[PDB]
Formats: sequence, structure tokens, C-alpha cells
Amino acid sequence: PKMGYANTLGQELYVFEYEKDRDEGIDFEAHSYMLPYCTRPQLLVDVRSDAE
Amino acid sequence: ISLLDAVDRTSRKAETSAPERVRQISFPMMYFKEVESITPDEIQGVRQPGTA
Repeated sequence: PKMGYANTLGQELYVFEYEKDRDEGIDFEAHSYMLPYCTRPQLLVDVRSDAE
Repeated sequence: ISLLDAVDRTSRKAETSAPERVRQISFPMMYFKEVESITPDEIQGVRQPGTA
């Protein structure tokens, strides 16, 4: 959600470097807007070593 | 200016004229300011009216 990034293809990581005021140091920001998913979850079988 | 007044030829009398008058004035002025802003929330995922 920064200026110039609206309605654009997102990427894995957004790295932003900002200089502090006067001369006090460096500011950093890292962003990630992601969600993994599976379209056939019925194939995600889990196994157990005990009896039913 | 005024209107001349008749006088005698031997009394030698006459009439004079008054001076002018000068003044000074000042003027203050008017000030108007307008402010605006642009934010990515106005562009992100918003349909253009009249378009599908």
C-alpha cells in the first residue's frame, strides 16, 4: 500500500529504505502480501501410526 | 476655484486664491488558500464509471 504500487502485480518481497531526518540513521521496511492455497485439498492425506 | 469679485480702480485692492489639499491612503489585501491530497486508496481496485 505505497504510492505508485496500486493495481500492480505484487512480488515476493517489498524492501523499502528511508533516511531519517537531520542525520540520525536509516529506516527500513519489508512487506509481503501473500497466501498459498491448494485447489484439490482432498489429495492432502495425513497418516497416523495408531489404530482408528 | 471660486468666482471673482469686483473691486475699485484706485483703492488698489485685490483678492487671492487658496492652496490645494493633499492626503494619503493605504490598502490591505485578501488571501485565499486551497489544499488537496492524493492517496493510493483512491486508485486501488476502483472501477472506472461508465466502463465494465
